Amino acid sequence: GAMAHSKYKTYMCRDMKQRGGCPRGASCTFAHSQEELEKFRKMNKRLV
Repeated sequence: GAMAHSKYKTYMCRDMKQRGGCPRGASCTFAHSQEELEKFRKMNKRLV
């Protein structure tokens, strides 16, 4: 039961494991590693 039906900010670039040289902001949404995925909280817990 995910928080939202869409997973745009919760994207992952597994290609980083082998391949490389790709835009993070494009689709990776500044989230190439699971650690960065935590930033997804910014969507829910926002103060602005």
